[PDB]
Amino acid sequence: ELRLLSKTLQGQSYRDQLELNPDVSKAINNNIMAVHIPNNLRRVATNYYKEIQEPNSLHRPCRTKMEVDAHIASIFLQNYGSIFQSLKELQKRVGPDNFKPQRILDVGYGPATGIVALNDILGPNYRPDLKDAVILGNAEMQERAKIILSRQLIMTNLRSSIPASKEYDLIILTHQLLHDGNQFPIQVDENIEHYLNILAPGGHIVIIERGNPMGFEIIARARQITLRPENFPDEFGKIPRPWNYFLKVIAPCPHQRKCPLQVGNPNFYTHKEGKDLKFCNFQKSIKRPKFSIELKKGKLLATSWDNGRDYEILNYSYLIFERSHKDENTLKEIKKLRNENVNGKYDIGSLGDDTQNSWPRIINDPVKRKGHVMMDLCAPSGELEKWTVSRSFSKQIYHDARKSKKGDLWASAAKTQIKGLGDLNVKKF
RNA sequence: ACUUAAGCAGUGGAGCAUGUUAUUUAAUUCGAUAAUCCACGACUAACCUUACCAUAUUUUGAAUAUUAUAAUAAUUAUAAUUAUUAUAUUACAGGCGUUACAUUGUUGUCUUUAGUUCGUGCUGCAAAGUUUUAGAUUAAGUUCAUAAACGAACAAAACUCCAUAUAUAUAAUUUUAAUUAUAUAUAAUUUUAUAUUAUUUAUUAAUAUAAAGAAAGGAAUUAAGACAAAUCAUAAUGAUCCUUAUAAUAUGGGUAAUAGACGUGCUAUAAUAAAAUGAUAAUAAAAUUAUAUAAAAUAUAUUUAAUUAUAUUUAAUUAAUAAUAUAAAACAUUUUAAUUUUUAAUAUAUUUUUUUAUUAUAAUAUGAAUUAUAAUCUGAAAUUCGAUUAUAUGAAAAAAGAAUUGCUAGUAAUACGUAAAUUAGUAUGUUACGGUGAAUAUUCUAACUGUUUCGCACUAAUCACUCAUCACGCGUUGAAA
Ligand code: SF4
Ligand SMILES: [Mg+2]
Ligand SMILES: [Mg+2]
Ligand SMILES: [Mg+2]
Ligand SMILES: [Mg+2]
Ligand SMILES: [Mg+2]
Repeated sequence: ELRLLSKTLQGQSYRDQLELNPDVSKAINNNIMAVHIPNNLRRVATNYYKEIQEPNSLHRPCRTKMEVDAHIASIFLQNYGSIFQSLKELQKRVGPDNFKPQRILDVGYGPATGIVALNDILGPNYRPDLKDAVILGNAEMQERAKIILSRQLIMTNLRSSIPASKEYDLIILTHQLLHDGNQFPIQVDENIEHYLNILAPGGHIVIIERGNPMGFEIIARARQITLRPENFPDEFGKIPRPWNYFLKVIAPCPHQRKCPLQVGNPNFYTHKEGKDLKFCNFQKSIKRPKFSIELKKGKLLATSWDNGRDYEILNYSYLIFERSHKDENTLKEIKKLRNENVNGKYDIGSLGDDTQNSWPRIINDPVKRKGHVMMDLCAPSGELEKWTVSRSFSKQIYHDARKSKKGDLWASAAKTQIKGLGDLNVKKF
């Protein structure tokens, strides 16, 4: 008789396992890999994996046509999955009705990977005005991107550079905010300034990258640069911030204060004292297509470099920012909401606005034992909390808790609400 | 130089068993997630185990101590004291709560372990160095050589213990396997004599030949780094959290649900291979039996008996004594679809279990999953959810391939079996034990390690330092209508 709350379902993130469009996977396997003997493709894929294995390493533009083949065979799946989950995250937390973008930009090394994901998410009936997609690594990536996009129903405009005469209300960035290990502080600033100028009012910008500690640091720095939390102390809740310009965070951060998990230098994770550090990443599962299963085979990709699965667990970190509309109404609303609204010090245990924009963030796998579930949350109070929900406290609320996973916004109250210790090894750096 | 390349032996498309994953579930107890690949402990999950779900149900509970009332004793003298035993008594006990809660202990994985300190001696003004040598030899630290170096301690080696061959002792050869058993002891790292080729040229290695030999294998045994851990079920202590609940008991359920996905094994796909039979009993080893084992016999399947499975009944043995238990492959005969390569009627023969002549004459008699009936074993209980027997069933499985396992050896393989642990009951799993017993040679590739050469503005040591840029101030000097 006991069932999940509608509030919990609203807070729940998308759960079902991912999968490529059958037409897209069939086309990829039939064309992009059939004409090439598998061994050389596996060799180049092994090279790319080995050169990204280094700690705090980066993705790299496809120099050569063989590298283009390898990237579509190996790395396109996880980019597509990350885009799928982040885009559905945006779609749910802005509401299905309000998410109807018409001017679209995708920026990424691979094919128009956000464009195919957008087509899949908004169905085959969505036909917006502009579907620009700039491709960087190689010119031949455009050809195979056209091969992918032909099977999905072209109007999409495959370019090699950003048009510099138009704004955009949907923008997707895939591994775009940092290209060199050096200049990590504000080269992200440079990139985000370049992409932020072409984002229309009411538009969406969706950033996604690797989800390793270097990744999480890039996300944290980008958020800090955009928001300037230090410029707005004691301002709890989500209000758009100046940066006639205003922007707000949607996900995965349920506040706009300093990130509790941020330590400035990624190299701290490599030391013998930063091995206990924790970074904000998110996990998803995606079914392995045939060409993937046919690829990871042999001593190159199937052995231990010193049972399998039909799916891959991809890690990723991401951000989403919404633009405020340009109008005297919106401007005055922002100014007054900052002026006379004393939202108060959101105390440990506070849910903030008790809506989607401010519900806590599950950032770790909850520990579910008989009669109690423990959750590690990033709360709208700007802090890192540990919330324990017991059956004695409430049966319905415990029932909701035991079905909660990492990456859900858990929307209700708990019995115990203490300061979580995940940031213990942060101040000492 | 791991690992690769080669050679050999395989396994490898199906069914089932057993795991993990996904999904579902009231629960399907617990395990991984920084992009090759990896959530994967089972010496037995029906109940218990059990940790999960549902419903009831217990509240100082498992212990230590305190302070009190009741009985029991012992003493003194009913009372005093001691103890014991209950009932309360509150600190609390308890916790398969937490590693995003840490540190030791350890548990493993990888690298280096002829090398690290110490003491002297010597060289340099000194920081330092300890030199030839960055040597030779071997399959490898297994062995030498040299030189301002030489020592001791650990480590390694030797040594030790197995196995093997012998000697002594022991056994009144009925506990008999004296072909054995277990104590002590010896032996080998084999020793030699020549020939040839190399050699630092003999007082040396490669071989080969001859001689004495039973002599041919094996394990263990140390530290230093570095990574990984919470079924870290390889623990302790501490931190924090629950204290009508995250502690505790009972009933039932679940851990066995299936669209799927991948590992591990068992059974198969027929003739260099399966089936039946083979009583004066072809031939073992290592084990186990007081919380047992179960012999022979009788009876029913069932049928003259045999075999196989239960039932009745306990003979010996608690053991070098009796039982588990007549080891099986091996070997002999017979049969075996595809196969008109066969069987049958007539004749026929110096092939007679046989030959000739004329007519007739894609899944089988492989496979045993699945399904049905009726019985049986354990246990109190076999529905979810065990094993066994008989009578019906009779699926997929044929061709070629990705892929991968192991590699001189009593090893692989074996339609060869035997035994033990866990068990009241269930092994296609694990660990032991013996029987038969092969093949093949290694161009190649190599991370990585060890020495080295050169450079060095770095020294908390390239995630280094220096240089230049951008803003903010404070100064200084030089020209000046
Ligand atoms: S959710 Fe919290 S921990 Fe994660 S990036 Fe945002 S602020 Fe940081
Ligand atoms: Mg029970
Ligand atoms: Mg049970
Ligand atoms: Mg305690
Ligand atoms: Mg418990
Ligand atoms: Mg048969």
